[PDB]
Amino acid sequence: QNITEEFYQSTCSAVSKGYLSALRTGWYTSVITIELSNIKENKCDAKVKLIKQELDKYKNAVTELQLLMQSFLGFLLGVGSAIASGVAVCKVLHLEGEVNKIKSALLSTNKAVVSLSNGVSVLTFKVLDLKNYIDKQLLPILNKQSCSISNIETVIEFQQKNNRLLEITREFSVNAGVTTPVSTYMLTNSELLSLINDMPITNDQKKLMSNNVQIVRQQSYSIMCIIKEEVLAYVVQLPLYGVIDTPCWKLHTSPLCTTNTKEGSNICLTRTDRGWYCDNAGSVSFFPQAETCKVQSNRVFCDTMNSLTLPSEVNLCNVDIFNPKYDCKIMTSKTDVSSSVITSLGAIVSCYGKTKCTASNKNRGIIKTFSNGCDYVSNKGVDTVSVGNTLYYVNKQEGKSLYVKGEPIINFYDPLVFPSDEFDASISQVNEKINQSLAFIRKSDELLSAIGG
Amino acid sequence: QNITEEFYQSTCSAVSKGYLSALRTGWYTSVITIELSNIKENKCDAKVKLIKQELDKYKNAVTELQLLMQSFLGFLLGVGSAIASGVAVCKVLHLEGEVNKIKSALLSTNKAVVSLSNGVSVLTFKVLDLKNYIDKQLLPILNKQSCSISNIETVIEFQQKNNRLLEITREFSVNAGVTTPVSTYMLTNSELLSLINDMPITNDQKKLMSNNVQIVRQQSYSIMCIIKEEVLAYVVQLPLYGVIDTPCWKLHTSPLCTTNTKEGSNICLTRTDRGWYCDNAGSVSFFPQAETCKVQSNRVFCDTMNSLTLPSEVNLCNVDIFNPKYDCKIMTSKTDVSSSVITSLGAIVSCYGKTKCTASNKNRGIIKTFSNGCDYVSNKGVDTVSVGNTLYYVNKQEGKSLYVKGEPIINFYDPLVFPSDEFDASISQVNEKINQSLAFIRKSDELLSAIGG
Amino acid sequence: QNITEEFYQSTCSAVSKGYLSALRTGWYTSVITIELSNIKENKCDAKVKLIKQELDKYKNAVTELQLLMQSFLGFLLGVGSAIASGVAVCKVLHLEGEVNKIKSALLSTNKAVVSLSNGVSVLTFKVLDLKNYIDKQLLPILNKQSCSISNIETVIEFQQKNNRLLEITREFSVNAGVTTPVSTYMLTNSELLSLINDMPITNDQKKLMSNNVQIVRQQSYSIMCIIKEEVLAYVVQLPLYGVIDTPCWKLHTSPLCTTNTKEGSNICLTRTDRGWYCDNAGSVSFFPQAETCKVQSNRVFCDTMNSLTLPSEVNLCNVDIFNPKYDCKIMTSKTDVSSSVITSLGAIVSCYGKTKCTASNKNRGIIKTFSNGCDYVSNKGVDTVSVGNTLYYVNKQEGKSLYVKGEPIINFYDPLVFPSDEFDASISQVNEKINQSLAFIRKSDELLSAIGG
Ligand SMILES: NC(=O)N1CCC(CC(=O)N2CCC([C@H]3c4ncc(Br)cc4CCc4cc(Cl)cc(Br)c43)CC2)CC1
Ligand SMILES: [Ca+2]
Ligand SMILES: [Ca+2]
Ligand SMILES: [Ca+2]
Repeated sequence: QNITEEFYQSTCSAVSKGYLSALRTGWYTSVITIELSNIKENKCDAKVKLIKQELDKYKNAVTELQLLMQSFLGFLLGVGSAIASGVAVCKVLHLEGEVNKIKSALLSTNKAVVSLSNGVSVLTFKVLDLKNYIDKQLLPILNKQSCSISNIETVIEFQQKNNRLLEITREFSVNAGVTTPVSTYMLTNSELLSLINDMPITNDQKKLMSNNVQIVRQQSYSIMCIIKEEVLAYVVQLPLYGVIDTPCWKLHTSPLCTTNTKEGSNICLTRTDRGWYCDNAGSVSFFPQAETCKVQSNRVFCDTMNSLTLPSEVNLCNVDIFNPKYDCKIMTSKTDVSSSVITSLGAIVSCYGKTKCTASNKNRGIIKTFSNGCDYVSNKGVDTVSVGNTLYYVNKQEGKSLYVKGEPIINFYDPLVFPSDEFDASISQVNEKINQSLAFIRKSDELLSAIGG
Repeated sequence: QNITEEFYQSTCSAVSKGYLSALRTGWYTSVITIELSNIKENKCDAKVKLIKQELDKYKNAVTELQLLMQSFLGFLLGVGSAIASGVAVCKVLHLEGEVNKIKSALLSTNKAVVSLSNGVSVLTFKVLDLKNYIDKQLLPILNKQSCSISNIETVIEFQQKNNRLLEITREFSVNAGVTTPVSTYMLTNSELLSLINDMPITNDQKKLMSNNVQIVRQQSYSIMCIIKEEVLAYVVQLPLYGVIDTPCWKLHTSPLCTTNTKEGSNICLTRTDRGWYCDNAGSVSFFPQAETCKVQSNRVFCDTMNSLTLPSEVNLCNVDIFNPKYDCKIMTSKTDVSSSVITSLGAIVSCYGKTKCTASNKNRGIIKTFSNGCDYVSNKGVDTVSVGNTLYYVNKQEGKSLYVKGEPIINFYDPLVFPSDEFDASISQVNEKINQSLAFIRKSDELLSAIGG
Repeated sequence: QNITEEFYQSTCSAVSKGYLSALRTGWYTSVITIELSNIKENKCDAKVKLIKQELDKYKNAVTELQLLMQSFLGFLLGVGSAIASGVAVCKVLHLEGEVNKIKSALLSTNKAVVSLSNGVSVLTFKVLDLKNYIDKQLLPILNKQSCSISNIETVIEFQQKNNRLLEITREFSVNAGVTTPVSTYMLTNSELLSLINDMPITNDQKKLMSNNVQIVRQQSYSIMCIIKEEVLAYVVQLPLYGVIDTPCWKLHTSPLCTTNTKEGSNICLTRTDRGWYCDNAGSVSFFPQAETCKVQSNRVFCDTMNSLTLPSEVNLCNVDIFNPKYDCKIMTSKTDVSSSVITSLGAIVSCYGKTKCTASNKNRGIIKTFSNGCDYVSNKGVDTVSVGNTLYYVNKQEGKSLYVKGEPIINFYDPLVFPSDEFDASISQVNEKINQSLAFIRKSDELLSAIGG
């Protein structure tokens, strides 16, 4: 609805605002079941041969599931165990009587909340029943007609009912029993919508999940669990969006280098704090790898596992990078290569050396030839940006962008004492190394004065 | 046809030449459409039950698509927005009358160039027509026979026509409306070949794309766009290979360490400029992550978004790393671990410490025991290389390789003043830090002479 | 069976023991074949139209396969060429007579060991025969009935036989002839089990592969090779687990920072040697990217291509990080951000600044409020850990964990002379930089004493 962008010429960075949060903060685990016929040996025509081949497909899938059952700042992030919750629920299902308990609860209803032996109550869902189809609809037909089908529709009906089980088996077979995104075979759209509708979450959360079922699938896992007592069970671990509708901003950064003609005489700094930022419980959830988040219109879906919890003062780096409340993260170097960062509403261009950097229009061609340094163009009137031999299309989302003029902060650094190979550096750390270099010169020149006598 | 390789003993690096370029420089967006029946409520036998279940599959896919519609040096690279072009074309399709315009243009032909309201002319393709099948071939059969199919072939024919739509829906459902590579369901081989044949590109480009359809699919996107007025539309964003048949070379690098017996006394340097290099418009497109490129015989498919535009003088680093025209990139360390880099025509082996490094033959077993340091073997007579507990198979592509002897450049560095923890360093930067260290010793010893009196 | 874990308070790291190895050390390449009918023009009813459409699907797949045929410490790892072995075997299949040799060997048996012209003997497997089905079962039916099918079962039987070829074609079409994991369409479970059963490996290796078919698929490749003389051939490159049942341990590391109240006054160190470690041939195979390995109960599947061969003395870093036999790897910084590392049997928590860090229970909620610094909790009584706005579920695998108390080693470092921006650093390298800083102060103060007169 209302996306805005600000470019900071002094720090070669841009911020996009107007986004609303949808953050995965927890997990909800449901048990999905399929009823299976316990068939072993058949007592058997072209139509019967097709049924027996379909029965072999069914038997091999059951067998295969049984064997399957037993047998910049991303470096600062912690390490999670993504499916620890669903795997814990699955371990409980192996305990004596747990499967029979679910089989009894789902006897006449397709959905039921079941309390496991550990006190946890889970939503259980039966999505397919091949036990009643094979045992009470297919096998009695083969007996009353003494190995004759007659109706070809019987073959097609079994093929259609069996197909889902074969696809689920195929998926778990190539993914070692763990799949993500959760496919339509694991949970159809109506089953997922039905699951969200019964989840112990708010109406705003149900509305969000129901309107973004495709993002929910991407942020979910399906874990192959157990196959016993005529039951195939798998755990679908669904996201819990505990943080919704809080403001988010995306910070885009690009190298800021001096533009002196003398080769090997330039210095660079880059803001390393690029990423997604969302307000959350009085702090800011920072997602360094913005590519991990997913954007649907003005909504940003991020996962807290890919976040750092920072004080809201981190935003002051977008107001004044030399502020005293928060030590802004930067990296230093002497690598003045040319590149561009395509933002939400425009393009940051870092043009150095002899590189040809331009911004173009589909009707008029080149409309701007960038000069050396870090500049920006909005997507209004611009369709593409070219930096050397690389052409970038800009995003065409409607918004308002503001160019905040200012002298490149790299100009206020003495190149003689610049710490030019810092990566996990900050404004204060760079200043502390500069102070050490200046103090070592101060003490040397103090001795050269004292030695003059 | 004509691949050659040179190993540089002095810099522990190798270059493979003889490759021809195929670089993705731009994008071409086409609109792919499927005609849909606007069915809602049916007026209905084993065969009719199968048709009604197939109609539910059709209705749920349409519904699901409607909900889907609204809701070393890689760190130097810029950031693009890969589908900004296709998404821009899609936004235009939402404007009033755009869909009807395409529906009219494709009324009697399966392909038509349509001019959108923004002046852009796009290739439009209708790949499937379920509107005529369901409304004029399936529904009238159910009315004239008063809910009777009789012909089982009717069920199978509908199942075959519907299958493509269900697969496209399944794909967009697990990929949030954006897929890559573009599958055969999105665009069949003949549809892709037909699209390439009508693209506004040269005959050499059509021949290249047509002979590498499998690479074109990998470098393409399918973007779910709009579903309205009996039309399902999706944008297929295809690569534009603006740079073809220019020479390419792959640079392979490996750590070069001193081989002194005293533990903790060794120093290392590694060329960090490894990657793919292609001639392009008077400059060199450098692809640091060579794994992003795809090689088909002597043709290398790279994407300019994954490139740096460098002066052609970067190649001088393969002639003389101490050249004055280009400042060659290196990293320094004191981590003399053993490893191997499998090249196009051989293997670079960095053997340090007590590690067992060998090169073997399938008929004779071990044929070479590497000594400490950085050495190389060609794939002629060699099938595998082993460095410690790691066995590597070498590529068996036919070619000619040359061993360029020379003293390891790490031997000419004073270990006492070696800057041993530089990553984004170069030959000049390492020399500048060495000069500072030597000058600090010079001034200290000048004071020790002046203090002697 | 017997997983144990030790947390080291002094180094903010934990080790998990009790795992057994299954390491991919080599490759075994088999040739998989499909017999094809050489059909071109058909001499032809609703059932016959369905057969002719199925024949077009068959013809286009054959055509598409013919066009396909011609046209922290991970940075220390070497570079392999994963499919060099399978691609070498495939190149041999293109030589004159090689395909006919396999066609003759598989004439009456579905499996046969064939000796290629280069001396290599390979297991060959024919998984499907569409040549006999189309030429001797489908085409003669169309001739004797003068373009009449009569039996709808004929259409369904052809559709079922053809489906596998279309799926294999679809897979190679979207993966440029190279797929991984190897799907059930490339090799069914019984074909893979049959292949393992005939591989030239031990009974323990066959038992391991057969019990972990899903891991074998993940560590295998299918390479589209040649289509000629009524034969479709593809190479399935299978893992060789040359190292099995040797002990493995997983090392989990997290930042260890001082906890002083003064902002910007803290220093950090982190053990960078996190990863999987397996005993192997008298050395230790180290897998820095533990995420590359796969764990099935107490078995860890790793690939030697993702390993460093280290002396077994690397384990001494878990006994005493200041030991004289092995120089332990660490990184330094002044970035005291809060994070958690979920281990096999618990959670390491690095809590700094004003961050709220807790460990919770499903029955009692919060059961521990972490203090500043690096602490640990076991999974006994703990279900989740929260560090700021990030909630982590802990693994619930049964095991015994031990807390080894000790003063944080970061406390024994003088913050004034701490080298705080080292990444590829070690205990000795950090000590050497500290010595240089202390010696520069020593010589300055020696001159200030000599200048007093
Ligand atoms: N230098 C640090 O203190 N880092 C914190 C931990 C982080 C984790 C990591 O493995 N990496 C590797 C890549 C990065 C890192 C890097 N990468 C590879 C190698 Br060999 C050495 C270096 C060391 C510092 C450097 C400096 C610059 Cl100019 C750019 C980068 Br991209 C890097 C960060 C992530 C690496 C960077
Ligand atoms: Ca682009
Ligand atoms: Ca190999
Ligand atoms: Ca979790």
